[PDB]
Amino acid sequence: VKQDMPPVGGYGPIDYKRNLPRRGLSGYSMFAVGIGALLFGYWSMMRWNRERRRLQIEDFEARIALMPLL
Amino acid sequence: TYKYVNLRMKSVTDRAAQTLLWTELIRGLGMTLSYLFREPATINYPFEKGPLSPRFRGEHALR
Repeated sequence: VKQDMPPVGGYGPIDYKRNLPRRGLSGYSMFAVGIGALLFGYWSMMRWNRERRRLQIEDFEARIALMPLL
Repeated sequence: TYKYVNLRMKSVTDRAAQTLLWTELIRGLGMTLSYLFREPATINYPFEKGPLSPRFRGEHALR
C-alpha cells in the first residue's frame, strides 16, 4: 500500500526555543566614543572660532581704516 | 508542564547606556533594514497565478 507516512528514520530536529543573539558594545564603550567625539568637536570648534575672531578683527580694522574718506 | 513567562554597577550602566543610546531600537531598525533587502513575495498577477490543488472548489459544472 501507499499512504502519507513519515520516512524510515523520521523527521529531523526542529528548533522551538527562543534564540536572541545579544550583541553590540558594552555601555562603557559607547560612552567613551561619545565623550571622545565631544572632545574632538570641542577642540575643532575652539580652533576655528579663534581663527574666525582673528578674521573679524582684521575686517573691523580695515573698516576703521576706511572710515574717514566715507 | 508549566513555565513562568516574565518572571525574571555594570548592569545598571548598561541599562542606562541602552536608555541614552537606544541599543534595542537600533536592533529593531537593523531587522527592518534586513527585511528591506530581501526578495519580495509579490507574484505578478494576472500573468502569474498562486499555487492551488487538484481538489480546489470553484465553479459548478455538469459533466
